[PDB]
Amino acid sequence: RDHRKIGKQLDLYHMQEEAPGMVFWHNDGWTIFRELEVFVRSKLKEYQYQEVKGPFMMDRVLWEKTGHWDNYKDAMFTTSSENREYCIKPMNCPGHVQIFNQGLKSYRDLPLRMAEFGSCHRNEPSGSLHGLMRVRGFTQDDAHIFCTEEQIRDEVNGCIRLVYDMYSTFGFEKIVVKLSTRPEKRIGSDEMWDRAEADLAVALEENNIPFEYQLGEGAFYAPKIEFTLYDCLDRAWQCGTVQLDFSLPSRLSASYVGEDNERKVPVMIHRAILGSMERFIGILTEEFAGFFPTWLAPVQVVIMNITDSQSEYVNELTQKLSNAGIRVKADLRNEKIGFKIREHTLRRVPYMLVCGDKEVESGKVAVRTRRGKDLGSMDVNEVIEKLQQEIRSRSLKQLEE
Amino acid sequence: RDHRKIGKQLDLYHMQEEAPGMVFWHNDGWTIFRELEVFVRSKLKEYQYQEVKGPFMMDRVLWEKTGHWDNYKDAMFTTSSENREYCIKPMNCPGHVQIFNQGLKSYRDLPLRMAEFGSCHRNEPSGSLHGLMRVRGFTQDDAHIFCTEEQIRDEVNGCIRLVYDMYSTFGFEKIVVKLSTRPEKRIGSDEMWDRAEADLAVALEENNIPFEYQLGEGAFYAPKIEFTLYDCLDRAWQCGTVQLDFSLPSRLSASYVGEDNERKVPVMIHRAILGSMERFIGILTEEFAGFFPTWLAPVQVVIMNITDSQSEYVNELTQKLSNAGIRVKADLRNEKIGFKIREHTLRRVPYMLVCGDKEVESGKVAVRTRRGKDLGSMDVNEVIEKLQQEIRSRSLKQL
Ligand SMILES: [Zn+2]
Ligand SMILES: [Zn+2]
Repeated sequence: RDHRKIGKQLDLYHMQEEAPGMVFWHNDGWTIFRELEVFVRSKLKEYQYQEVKGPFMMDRVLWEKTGHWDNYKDAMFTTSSENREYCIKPMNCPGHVQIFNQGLKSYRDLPLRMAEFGSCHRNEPSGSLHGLMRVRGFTQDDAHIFCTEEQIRDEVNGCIRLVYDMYSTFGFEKIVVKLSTRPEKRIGSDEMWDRAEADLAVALEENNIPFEYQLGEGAFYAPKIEFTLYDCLDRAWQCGTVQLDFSLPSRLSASYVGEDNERKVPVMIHRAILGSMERFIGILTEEFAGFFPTWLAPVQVVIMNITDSQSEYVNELTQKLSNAGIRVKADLRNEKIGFKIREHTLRRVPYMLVCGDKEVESGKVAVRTRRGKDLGSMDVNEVIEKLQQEIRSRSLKQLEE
Repeated sequence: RDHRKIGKQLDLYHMQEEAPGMVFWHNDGWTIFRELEVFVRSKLKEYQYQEVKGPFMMDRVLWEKTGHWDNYKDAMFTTSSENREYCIKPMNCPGHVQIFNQGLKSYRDLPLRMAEFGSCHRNEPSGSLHGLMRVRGFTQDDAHIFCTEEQIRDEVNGCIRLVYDMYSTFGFEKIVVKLSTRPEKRIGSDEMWDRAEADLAVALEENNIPFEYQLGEGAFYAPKIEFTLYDCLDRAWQCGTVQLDFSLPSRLSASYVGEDNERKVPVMIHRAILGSMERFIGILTEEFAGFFPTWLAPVQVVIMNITDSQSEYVNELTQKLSNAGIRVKADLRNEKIGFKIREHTLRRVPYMLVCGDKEVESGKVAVRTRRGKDLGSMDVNEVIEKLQQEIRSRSLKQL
């Protein structure tokens, strides 16, 4: 039930000591990564988010300006070029503020929702690294919302709604919500922190979401609402987060022209719904015990013959399924049908199609699932249509399940 | 027709001195980036490529083994962690070999085509930086093909076929091909370079490709076929490259079990079709002067109302076009309709849909293009199908 064990079994990824905390995504694991990206992008379109891409490294002087250098130095990778030192970004907020600062912004541009699948690199202590859940290089489903003070309630509510919307796709039953308050090392006045912490609490209360306080776990610039998911050992892992920030836009000279034609500093909301793709995939691997939902499965269908007599038929079906958009593979090895079924069941392939002379002649397929069920024979076109519905709807359950 | 000027006008990207040679991709520019990713992925499924993702940095000992540290040192970004050096990867080849080395490989696994949109970082001299053409951080449509010696001809032929297949989508008329031979500083024996250079020369001639030699411009590990495209002032930019490598797999302990059950070292072919996304987007921007083809346009359709009376009707169409897979925006601002049209025309939006009272009553829409062509009232579903066909076929011209 360990995601590291399942990851090796399904050939999802590997790690080596030439790059501690750095993930080598194999073809099958990268497929899950990219499917989550498509799923997130469908939500970004629905909730009207921009998607951008910031540079990997920026000058150290900018990270000093944000207060990151003083409160985050130990976790930052640095490099140099031409007598100038750069920081590999551990966060995407300063890059998004730089994009916001291009061109004059007015209140008609707010709220401005700017998302990124941003690569973050943090020099986490090597003793704390754990599989995919704690790594040194990860990709956040990050976004930053620039808005007025009057828009805070609506935008924070939208982030909370998005969290439960996207978590419901995976059928999570245990979602623990925490409000992380000010840490010992922080910027911003006590009055600002009181307003920011109260705003997040009111938003949670308004949505009728029970939560507990997590004292001192907030960011150095803003408090956090934390959505916690649990692994196989029931250990708590922070995945969802929404942050209410009154300080960083001022530090980076972000401003917009208000209704009064007076210059105003926008409020910034930081949020990551999945958290990081690496940690969320690890949580998904242990939650499903490798039985990924069909829309997430690296290989959705395996088609396989009894002898050569059905080998040509299998190849035609694999091409037909592939043209229909289904991740399908052919297993034409000289092995017993039970041998093939057991191997691909270990690979957690959702559906295995068995082809004898009976099916070759009838144009049908014998259907078997990774759960050991025998679904019998039904027509190829019916199988295609049901699989497409299961994939497009991102259904959690298989056929007749 | 300078891409830096067009990129500023169209809000595609920006660059700052706090991050020299590093691109801030804005929403509209990142849309073009992602569309090229979709285009490349569609082709790579056709040619049966894996897609992987290597990590950002690896131990400097790795780059010593490949010879990169001796032949590529000054152009590499380096960092530190717990008394160890790490190299920000300037290439994706060592990472792909590491994935190849996971698990036993046999001849039945070859040719193994392993692709990645690999982020590369190179410390290019700051005086050589130029817009999107030459940057310090870029993404290559990279891949490495592990194959046998007998499979070299077919695999290199497939790489060349891929280059002209994907380039024909953009209608490039001038594609200049060069064969770069052994540099001064290189690894591998002379005999291997003789064979590798001859193999690439034979492939170019067999493919009816006229080419010129570029002596000493090959990689320190392999010769390379270079596909050259030209910017607005006809400056030569290397985008496509095919590299034949007989040395790196051995240095990185790559091997497979042959048909004879003997350990054998695979041949590696390095290839990038577009080159880098940053440089190719720059080429496209100057080639089209900001008039991106509809499948590439950041915003394909803008629907505007003349007054408030049609504001609802515009919203329903915007949802209906968006549900059809079209990047569409509604312009309901309190501005004159002529003001709205001019703004989106200057943004090179391919199609602009104007909705008056007669459009609402008839369920139609008035269509005009960024080139000033007026297409009159057209049925809404006729708009969508024609738009879908234009995006589907990746057509160069508006129908
Ligand atoms: Zn942030
Ligand atoms: Zn390479």
